Amino acid sequence: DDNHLSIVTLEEAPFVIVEDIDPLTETCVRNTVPCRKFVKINNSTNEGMNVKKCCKGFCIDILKKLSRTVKFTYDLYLVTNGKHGKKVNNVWNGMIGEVVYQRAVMAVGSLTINEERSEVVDFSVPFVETGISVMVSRGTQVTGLSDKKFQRPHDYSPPFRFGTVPNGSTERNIRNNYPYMHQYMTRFNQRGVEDALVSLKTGKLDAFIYDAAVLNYKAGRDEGCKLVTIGSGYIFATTGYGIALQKGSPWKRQIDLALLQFVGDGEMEELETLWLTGIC
Amino acid sequence: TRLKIVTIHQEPFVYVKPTMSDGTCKEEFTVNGDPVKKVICTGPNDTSPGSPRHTVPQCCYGFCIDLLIKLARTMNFTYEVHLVADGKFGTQERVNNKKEWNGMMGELLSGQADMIVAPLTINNERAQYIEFSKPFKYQGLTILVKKGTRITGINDPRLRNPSDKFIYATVKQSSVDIYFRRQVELSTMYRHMEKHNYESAAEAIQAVRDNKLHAFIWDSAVLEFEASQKCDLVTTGELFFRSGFGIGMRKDSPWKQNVSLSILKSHENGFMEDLDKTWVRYQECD
Ligand SMILES: O=C(NNC(=O)c1ccc(CNS(=O)(=O)c2ccc(F)c(Cl)c2)cc1)c1ccccc1
Ligand SMILES: N[C@@H](CCC(=O)O)C(=O)O
Repeated sequence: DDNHLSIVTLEEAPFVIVEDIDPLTETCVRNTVPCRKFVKINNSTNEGMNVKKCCKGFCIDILKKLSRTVKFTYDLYLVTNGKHGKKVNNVWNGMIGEVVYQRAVMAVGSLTINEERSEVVDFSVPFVETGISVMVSRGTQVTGLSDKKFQRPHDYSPPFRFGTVPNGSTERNIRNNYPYMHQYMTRFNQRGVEDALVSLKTGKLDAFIYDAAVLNYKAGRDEGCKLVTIGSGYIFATTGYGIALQKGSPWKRQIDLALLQFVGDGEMEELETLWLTGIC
Repeated sequence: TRLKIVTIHQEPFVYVKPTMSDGTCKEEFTVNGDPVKKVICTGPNDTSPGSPRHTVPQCCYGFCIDLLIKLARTMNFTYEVHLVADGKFGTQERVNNKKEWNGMMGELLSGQADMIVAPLTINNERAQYIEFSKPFKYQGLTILVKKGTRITGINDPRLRNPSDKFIYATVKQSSVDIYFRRQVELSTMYRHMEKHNYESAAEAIQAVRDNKLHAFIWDSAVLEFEASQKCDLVTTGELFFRSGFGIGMRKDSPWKQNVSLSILKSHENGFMEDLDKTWVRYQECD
């Protein structure tokens, strides 16, 4: 009961991957764990039902190790109110919101540590290196976010077309550091990573700006290997994915020491090769 | 109260120079034209192991000093900087049944220091005893060799299956030392390095130039700076294990949350990258 925790997550491969629980069988296969997802009956009601699904991935594997080592059980569910977390009219949604408003004891996934989030929740040590990278077609010459094609887009004819996925930690950072770039970008907003990668390969987009760890994963599995990160590898606003906890959580230092232990004894690097080995 | 800051000599994060005749720091400038922010730091001059350690005022500057200055102005505190007395980062050792910390770790716990500002690696062992900030630098481990030396990296048979023919080493009582001592599959390498470990990074680096050491395993943030600065040295194999540097504090510290928030802010608003551009590397090689 005290060691049975409400935990929230969000789908973003290869860190969190959601699979339909198959019928007839009722169970979740060997390497996956149960996760539930609140699905609405209709749009003229508040009525809904929790659909049982199955979750796997890097962060889920991390969650299992923590569950063993720190000794707790959990009820994992998928966020439905927004995604990773955005402050809207001074109110947090997404995974950050679920923790802030105490519907979840912790949040696990591709959750980026930044300053404004650290004000309303406690973060574990970073367990996945990330930040802001730029994905382009191979050969494209851009220094990075600080390149003047991004900073002052209309100084070029035709203007460089680049965009991000809104409402995440990447957009928050650009809005604060590069006001002109940001208000220029908005017209090239993408609904998600998949859309953006399609826009790149068909020439409708020149660059895609996003989370480094996800972009690096997608570069290594691109067909033709002509979609690369601009570094290639270097990162702006270096930070990490972290486990989000309620402010002053009693689980914090145990989770921290556990994650650091995983790093030191080789378990972390093996999860990397298991989930994030590419071809390119 | 005034924060006792302990640091350690480690270029390009901490440079350590003699004061001038009058006891002041020479006014110098950076590569980009900016003035170098220097502070007075007391510390021993004689570095011999097992020798008396008389402290003299000296001049410190660099990446970590600029960070300290920023942190001091941001959170409104005053500081006294001194160099760690035994010149070590810090490990935990049996004495003997009892165990103790040495290096900067020891000084932070004994109360000789209130804060560690240094390229100090975050790991499980240290985190049990002290509080780390969020990392102010993401890096890893790599290998420094002399140019012309050819090894694949950490899995090279001359490392995994060692002899006196090819000597490699790290720094005594460091996080890299802890790293190879803990993991049992690295045991063969640990027993080789244990015969050859150097007292400081500078000495090990000089030893590689002097063909007295064939491979030096250490922080890549440091080794890559040296290889860019000294063209007779190169790094090979690149990062084989990621690690980060954090600010060290006792678990009691009232500054720890606001220090970490300040770190996060500096990553996000480009201040850390300005420091990297200023201090970490900007030169060559071919
Ligand atoms: O960063 C990844 N794994 N994490 C580590 O190897 C790791 C995690 C924690 C620590 C503990 N020290 S830390 O907080 O200062 C740190 C340093 C470097 C890092 F990259 C991270 Cl995430 C954390 C060290 C290495 C990673 C995994 C898969 C794909 C891309 C990156
Ligand atoms: N990882 C990001 C989402 C993707 C992005 O904004 O780059 C976050 O936690 O908000």
